[PDB]
Amino acid sequence: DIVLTQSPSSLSASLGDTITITCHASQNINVWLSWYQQKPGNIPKLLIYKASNLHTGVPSRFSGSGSGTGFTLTISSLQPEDIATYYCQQGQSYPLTFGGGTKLEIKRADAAPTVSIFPPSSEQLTSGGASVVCFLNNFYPKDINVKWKIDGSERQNGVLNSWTDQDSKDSTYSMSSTLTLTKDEYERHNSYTCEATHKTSTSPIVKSFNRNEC
Amino acid sequence: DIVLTQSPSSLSASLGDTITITCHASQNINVWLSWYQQKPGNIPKLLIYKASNLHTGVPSRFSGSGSGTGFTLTISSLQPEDIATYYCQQGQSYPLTFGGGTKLEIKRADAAPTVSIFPPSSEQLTSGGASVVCFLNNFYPKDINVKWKIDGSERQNGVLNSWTDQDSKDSTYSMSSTLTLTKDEYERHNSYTCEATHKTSTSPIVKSFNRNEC
Amino acid sequence: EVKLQESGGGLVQPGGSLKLSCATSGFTFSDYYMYWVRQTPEKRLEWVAYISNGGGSTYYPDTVKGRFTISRDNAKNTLYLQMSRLKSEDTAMYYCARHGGYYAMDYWGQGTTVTVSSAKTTAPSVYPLAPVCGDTTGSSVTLGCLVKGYFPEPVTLTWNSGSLSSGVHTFPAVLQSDLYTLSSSVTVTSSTWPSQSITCNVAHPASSTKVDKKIEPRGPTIKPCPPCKCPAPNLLGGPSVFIFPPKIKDVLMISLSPIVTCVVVDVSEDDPDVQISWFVNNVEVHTAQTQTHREDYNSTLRVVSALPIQHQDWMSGKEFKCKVNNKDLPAPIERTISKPKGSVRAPQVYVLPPPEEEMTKKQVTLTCMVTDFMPEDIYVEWTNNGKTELNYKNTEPVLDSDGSYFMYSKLRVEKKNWVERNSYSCSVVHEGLHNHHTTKSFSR
Amino acid sequence: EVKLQESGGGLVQPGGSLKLSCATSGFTFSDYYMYWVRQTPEKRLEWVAYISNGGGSTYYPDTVKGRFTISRDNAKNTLYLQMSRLKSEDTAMYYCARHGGYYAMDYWGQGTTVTVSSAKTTAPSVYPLAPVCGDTTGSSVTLGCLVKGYFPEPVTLTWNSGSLSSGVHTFPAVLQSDLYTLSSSVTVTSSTWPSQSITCNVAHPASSTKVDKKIEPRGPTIKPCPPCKCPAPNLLGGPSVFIFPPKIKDVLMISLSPIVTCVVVDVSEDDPDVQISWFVNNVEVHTAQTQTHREDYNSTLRVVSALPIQHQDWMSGKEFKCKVNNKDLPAPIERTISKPKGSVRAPQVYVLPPPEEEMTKKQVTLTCMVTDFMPEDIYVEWTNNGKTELNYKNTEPVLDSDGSYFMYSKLRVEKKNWVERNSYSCSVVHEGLHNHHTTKSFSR
Ligand SMILES: *[C@@H]1O[C@H](CO[C@H]2O[C@@H](C)[C@@H](O)[C@@H](O)[C@@H]2O)[C@@H](O[C@H]2O[C@H](CO)[C@@H](O[C@@H]3O[C@H](CO[C@H]4O[C@H](CO)[C@@H](O)[C@H](O)[C@@H]4O[C@@H]4O[C@H](CO)[C@@H](O[C@@H]5O[C@H](CO)[C@H](O)[C@H](O)[C@H]5O)[C@H](O)[C@H]4NC(C)=O)[C@@H](O)[C@H](O[C@H]4O[C@H](CO)[C@@H](O)[C@H](O)[C@@H]4O[C@@H]4O[C@H](CO)[C@@H](O)[C@H](O)[C@H]4NC(C)=O)[C@@H]3O)[C@H](O)[C@H]2NC(C)=O)[C@H](O)[C@H]1NC(C)=O
Ligand SMILES: *[C@@H]1O[C@H](CO[C@H]2O[C@@H](C)[C@@H](O)[C@@H](O)[C@@H]2O)[C@@H](O[C@H]2O[C@H](CO)[C@@H](O[C@@H]3O[C@H](CO[C@H]4O[C@H](CO)[C@@H](O)[C@H](O)[C@@H]4O[C@@H]4O[C@H](CO)[C@@H](O[C@@H]5O[C@H](CO)[C@H](O)[C@H](O)[C@H]5O)[C@H](O)[C@H]4NC(C)=O)[C@@H](O)[C@H](O[C@H]4O[C@H](CO)[C@@H](O)[C@H](O)[C@@H]4O[C@@H]4O[C@H](CO)[C@@H](O)[C@H](O)[C@H]4NC(C)=O)[C@@H]3O)[C@H](O)[C@H]2NC(C)=O)[C@H](O)[C@H]1NC(C)=O
Repeated sequence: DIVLTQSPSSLSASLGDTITITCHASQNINVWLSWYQQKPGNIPKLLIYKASNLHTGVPSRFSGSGSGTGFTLTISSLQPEDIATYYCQQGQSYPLTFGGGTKLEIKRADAAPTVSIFPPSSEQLTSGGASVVCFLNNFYPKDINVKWKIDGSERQNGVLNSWTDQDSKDSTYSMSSTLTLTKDEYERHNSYTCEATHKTSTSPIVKSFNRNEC
Repeated sequence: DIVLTQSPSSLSASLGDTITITCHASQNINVWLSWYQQKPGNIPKLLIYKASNLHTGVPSRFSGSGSGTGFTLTISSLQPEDIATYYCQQGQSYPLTFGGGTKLEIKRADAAPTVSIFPPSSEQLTSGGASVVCFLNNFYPKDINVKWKIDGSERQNGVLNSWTDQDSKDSTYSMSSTLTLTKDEYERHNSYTCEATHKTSTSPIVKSFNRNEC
Repeated sequence: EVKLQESGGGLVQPGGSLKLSCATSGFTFSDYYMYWVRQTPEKRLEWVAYISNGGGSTYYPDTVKGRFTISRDNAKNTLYLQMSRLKSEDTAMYYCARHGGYYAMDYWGQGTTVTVSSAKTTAPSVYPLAPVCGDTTGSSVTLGCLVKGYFPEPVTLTWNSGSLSSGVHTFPAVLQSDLYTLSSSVTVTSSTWPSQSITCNVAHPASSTKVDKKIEPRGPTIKPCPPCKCPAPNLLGGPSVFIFPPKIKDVLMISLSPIVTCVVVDVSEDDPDVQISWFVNNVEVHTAQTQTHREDYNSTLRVVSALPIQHQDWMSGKEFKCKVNNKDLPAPIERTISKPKGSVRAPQVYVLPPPEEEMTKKQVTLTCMVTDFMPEDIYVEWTNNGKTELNYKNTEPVLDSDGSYFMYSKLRVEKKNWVERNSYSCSVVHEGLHNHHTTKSFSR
Repeated sequence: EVKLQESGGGLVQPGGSLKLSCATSGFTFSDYYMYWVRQTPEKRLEWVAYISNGGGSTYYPDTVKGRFTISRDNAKNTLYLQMSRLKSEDTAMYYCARHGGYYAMDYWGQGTTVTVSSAKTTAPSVYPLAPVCGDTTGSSVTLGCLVKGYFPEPVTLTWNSGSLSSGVHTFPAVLQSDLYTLSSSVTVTSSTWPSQSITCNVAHPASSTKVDKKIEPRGPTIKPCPPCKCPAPNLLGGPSVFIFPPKIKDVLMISLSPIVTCVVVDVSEDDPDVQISWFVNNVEVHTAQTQTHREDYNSTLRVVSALPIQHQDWMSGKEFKCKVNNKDLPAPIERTISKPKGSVRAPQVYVLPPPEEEMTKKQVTLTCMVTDFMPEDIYVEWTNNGKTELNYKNTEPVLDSDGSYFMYSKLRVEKKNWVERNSYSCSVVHEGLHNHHTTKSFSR
C-alpha cells in the first residue's frame, strides 16, 4: 500500500489568514491527489483533484499544488465555512488510501469557562448510584484541566470527561466531567469539589457543594 | 390618744455613716419609748426600750437616747444588715401608738440592670391570654423607667411592674414589668420590646423578641 | 426558744366574724400580758388590744372597740382574738405580741393574713417562664415563673421545693381588678440548666393548691408531627378482661356442651353490674343465653360471662368477641378468641405394658404413648370396663423433632387386676381422629 | 439532482452479515465506476471497494477481500455491498461514492452506520440535573440532564420538545464498558425557569424509549409524621430482673461448674452501666468472679450477671441475692434464690421397649419411665455406647398422685439398630440417687 502522511494533525489560525496543509506519500503518485473537506457533521465534498484542479464551487481561495510525493493544499482568507477536516488521497494505485486528516480550528480571544456542579438526582440515588456532574461551558482555548476533590481536597481518578467541537457561533468549547460513585460511597463523605485550571485565570476556578443539605 | 411623728419618712445614706432618726410625741411620755426594726418581708424586732435600754441580741451600734418629748435612734456605722424600716412606739399611756416609720437605703455604686424578656408560655396561650414578662434585675439607683413597644416602636399602657426592697447582700433593686394581652391581640403583632432607661447607660438598654419562631 | 405561732387568717365578707389563735410555747404564759397588733398592707402598724395575765382587764383602741375582744386560755398557752363586725379597713396582718415588761413588745409571732373582701377565693395559675427560643446562651441563664389570678394574699413560691435560694427574686404580688399576680425570677448559673430539674413550687392556702411547674426548654418549632388524630381515651387501668377457649373435649364431642368464657376482673362496690356483649363474627348474638355470674374474693369482684357455643361454630374458626362496658371505662374493652388454622395429623396411640422388672411390687404401671399428632390440643383418659378410670396422670404435650407432638398417660394399678385381665383402655379424643375418638385397648 | 442515498444496515453482532444498498439518482448511473468508502468512529477514512462500469471487474482492499462483495444493478440504479463474516474492525460509517474523474470521489451518499458488537441493546436512564440546593441565584441558571447507560448510539436529546434550543449543549456520548453516557447542559436567561417549566426529552430507537424528565428544583431533605400507634399517656415499666438456679447437673457433678444467673431486661441504651451487686447469704461477694456483660436486642439491652458458686454452697441451703441499681430506679430491685428445702426420693427408673405393633416402620420408639421422685429437679438423657445420644425428647416432670414426680424420655431410632442390639441407655442424675447417678438399659 502507499500510505499518505497529512501534516499537521490540527491547526488554528485567525480569519483571513493563509494556511498550508500538506501530504506526503511513500511511493510516487505523480499527480493523482485529491483533497476533501468534511465540515463537522455534513459529508465530505470534493475540493481538488489532479493535485491542482479545483472542483466546481471551490472559491478561488483554495489552492492545491505539488507533484510526485509531496502535495499541499492552501487556503487564503479563511472564510468561516472552511472549518472542517481535510483529507488528501492518492489515486495512483490500488488500494485507494487517504491521509489521516487535518482538522481546522479558528483562533479567538480567550474566554472564561462558566462552571457548574450538579449533585446526583434523588431519582438516581433511589436507583443505587451517584453521579456528580460538572459543566465547564463556553471557553477557549481547549486546554483546560479539571480535577474532582471529595472531602477537604482529596483527588480522584474514576471520572468520565467529554468536550465538544469548537462551537460555530461562539467559537468556544464546552466540557462535561462526571464523577460516578455508589450511593453508599457517595454517602460516606460530605464535600465535593470540581476544580478547574485554565489560562484565563491564575487562581483555579472552583465550585463546591456540601451534601449536608441536599 | 398620744401621737408620734417620725422624721424623715425616708433615708438613704452611705454605708458607714451615722444616722440620727427622730420620733416625737404630742404629750410628755417620760422615757417610755421603744424602737423596733422591720427588715422587709420580716416581723419587727425589738431594738431598744424605755428610751435607751438595749434589748438582748441587739448590737452596740444602735443607740437610743433622748427623753421627755423627742427621742433619737442612732446607728453608728451603717451596714447591709441594717436595710430596714425603723419604727418608734411609745408606752406611757394606752393605746400604744407608733410612728410612721423610716425606710432605709444604702447609697452604693451604680449598677447596670440585667434585663430579660419572656414570651408567653404555651401553657398560658392554651388558656387564652398572653403575658410578656421582663425582668430588670440587680440595679441601683431605684430610679429606672421601662416601657413596652409592640411592632416597630409603639408604646403601650396595660403594664404591671413590681419593685423589690433594697436587697440585703448586693444592696441592689429588682423589677418585674409585665404586659398582659389576649392571645388574639398578642398574635396580631410580631415584635415585642422591653426598653429600659437608667443612669448607668446613656443609650436605653433594650431586649426584644419576635414571635415569628416561638 | 420562745415562739408565737398565729393561726386562723383568711378571707371574710364584710360584717363577718373571725377568730384568731396565737399558740404560744416557750415560757410561762400566765406571767405576761399579751397583745395583738396589726399592720396594714400599707405598712402602718396599729395596736389592737391588751389583756392582763388573768384576763380581767382589757383595753382596745376606738377603731375596734366592741367588735374585737381578746381572750386567753392560760390552761393551753394560747391567746385569741374574736372579731365580729369586720370592715375592709380591718384588713391587715395580725401579730400577737408578748409584753416585755417595760411597755414594749419584746417578742412577736409570725403573723397571720386577714383579708376582708366580698370577692370570692380564686385558685391561681402557674406558668413556667422558660427563656427565649432564641437560646441566649452565656452564663446568667435567668428563668422565672408567673403566678397569675389568685385571691387572696398570700402564696408561697419556692424553687426546688426550697433548696434553690440563691439568685432568686420574688416580686411583691400586685392586684388588678379582684385578682393578684406575682412573678419570681431565678437568675441561676450557666452550668447546664437542663441538667438539674428546676421546678417552680407554688402553694395557696385559701384554696389548698400546691402546684409544681417544671420549667422545660422552649424548643425549636416545626420538626416532628402532632398527635396522629388520636381520639378520646380508648384505655385505662381498672377492670381487666380475659377470654377462654372451650376445652378440646367439649367441642369435639357432640354430647358435651362447649362454652366460651369471658372473665372481667378488678372491680369494687362503687361500680356494680357491668355491660356484656357477645358477637359471633360481629353478628348480634344479643346475650345468647349468656349466663353471667358475679363472685366474691380478695377484696374485689369478678364477673364471669359464659356463652354456650355451637360445636361446628368454633370448629369453623369463627370469631367470638366479648365486649365489656361500664361507666369508669373511657372506651369499651373487647377481646376475641378463635380456633387457629393448623395442620392436622392423627395421633398414633399405643399402650405399653408395665416393664417385666416390676412384676413384684403390689402396683404396676400402665403407659399410654401418644405420638405424631397435630394440633397440640388433645384429651386422653384411661377407662376400665366403660367407667372413667381414676389414678392416671397425663404429661403435657411436647413438641417432637418433626413438628408433631407426643405425650404419655401413666396409669397405676394393683397387680392383681393386671394379671387377672381387666378392660383397661387408653381413650384419646383429637380432632384428627375417626369420630374424634379412638380408644386402643390391651391384651394380656 | 445527482444524489446518492445508501441505506440499510443497523446493528449486528460479530460473524454476522448485512446487505448495504446505495440508491443513485440524477445521472446515467450505467456509465460510472462506483466506490464504497467507510469512515470509522475515530474519523479515519478507508476505501472499502470499487466496481467496474458493468460489473465483472471489482476490487477490494486486502482487509475486506473475501468478506465483501460489491455489486450493482444498472436498472434500479443501485450500488450494493455484501458484507459477510463481520469483524469488529468493520464498525464504521458507510458511504457509496461516484468516480467523477481521475480516481476521485466527486459525489458521496449520506452514509449509514454499522456497528458490529456482541453486546445486548440496553435502554437508557435519564436524570434531571437541577442546580445545587444552595440556590446559586444570579442570571445564568444553567441546568442539565444525564443520560446514562444505553446501547447503541444514538439517542435524541431535546429540551422542551425542541421549543428551547438557545443556550443548549449536548456532549458526545462516551463508551463506558459496553454502555454509553451522554449529558446535555442548558443555560437560561431571565426570571423564567422556576415559573415556566423545562423538561429533558430523550429517545432511543433500538429500544423505543421516549422519556421526558421534568427538571424540578432541588428541595430540602425532610419528611413529616412517623408513628400513629397513639402516643397515649403510656410509658415503659423500666428494667426488670430475674434470677435462675444452676442446672441440677452442674451442682451434682463434681467436675462441672454451677453458677447463679441474674438477668436484667429493658435496659435503656442510654444508661447501659447498671450496678449489679451480688450477695451470698447476705454477705457481699464483691466480685467473687461475678462475670457480667451486656447483649443488644429487639431494640433494647439485656445485662447478664453470672456468679460462680461452690457446689456445696447451693446444697447447704445458702441464699443467693442479686441487687441491681441504676439512676432511673426509684429504689434498688433485689432478687433471691435458694435450694427449696423438702423431702427427697430416689426415682424408680425403667426402660420400656417399643410396642410390638410398631415393629414394622423404619423408626421405633424407646421409652424411659421415671417415677416416684422428689424434688422436681432432675436431668435425664439417653446414651449409646458412651456418647450422649441425639434425638430423644423429655417430658416436663408431672406431679403424681402421691406427691412424687414422674416423667418420660422418648428416643426414636432406626429399627436396624434395635434388633441388631445396641447400647442404648437411659441415664438419670438426681440428688436422691446413690452417687447421684443411675443407668438403666435393656438386658438383651
Ligand atoms: C385478687 O385475688 C385474685 C385471686 O386470688 C389469688 O391470689 C393468689 C396470690 C393466690 O393466693 C391464689 O390462691 C388466689 O386465688 C388474684 O388473681 C387474679 O389476677 C391475676 C392477674 O394478676 C389473674 O391472672 C391471669 O390468669 C389467667 C388465667 O385465669 C385462669 O387461671 C387462673 C390461674 O392461672 C385461675 O386463678 C383463674 O380462675 C382462671 O381459671 C379459669 O377459670 C374459668 C372459670 O370460668 C374456666 O373457664 C372455662 O371456660 C369454659 C366455661 O367456663 C370451659 O367450657 C371450661 O369448662 C371452663 O373451665 C377456665 O377453664 C379456668 N382455667 C384454668 C386453667 O383453671 C392467665 O391466662 C393470665 O395470663 C396471661 O396474661 C398475663 C398478663 O396478665 C401474661 O403474663 C401470661 O403470659 C398470659 O398471657 C397470655 O398468654 C396467652 C398464651 O399463653 C396469649 O394467647 C394471650 O394473648 C396472653 N395475654 C393475655 C392477656 O392472656 C393471668 O395469669 C388471675 O386469673 C386472677 N384470679 C382470680 C381468681 O381472679 C388477683 O391478682 C388479686 N388482686 C389483687 C389486687 O390483690
Ligand atoms: C425485647 O425483647 C425481649 C426478648 O425478645 C423476645 O421477646 C419475646 C416476647 C418473643 O417475642 C421473642 O420472639 C423475642 O425474642 C423481651 O423479653 C424480655 O422480657 C420478658 C418479660 O417482659 C422476659 O420474660 C421472663 O422470662 C422468664 C424466662 O426466662 C428464661 O427463659 C426464656 C425462655 O423461656 C429465655 O428467653 C430467657 O433468656 C431465660 O432463659 C434462661 O436463661 C438462664 C440464664 O440467664 C439459663 O441459665 C442457665 O443455667 C445454668 C446457670 O444458671 C447453666 O449452667 C447456664 O450457664 C445458664 O445460662 C436458663 O437455662 C435459661 N432457661 C431456659 C429454659 O433456657 C420467665 O420465667 C419470666 O416469668 C416471670 O414472670 C411471669 C409474669 O410476668 C410469671 O408468671 C413467672 O412465674 C415468672 O415470675 C417468677 O416466677 C417464679 C416461679 O416461676 C417466682 O418464684 C418468682 O418470684 C417470680 N418473679 C420473679 C421476679 O422471679 C418472664 O416471662 C423475657 O425472658 C425477656 N427476654 C429475654 C430474651 O430475656 C423484652 O421485654 C423486649 N422489650 C420490651 C420493652 O418489650
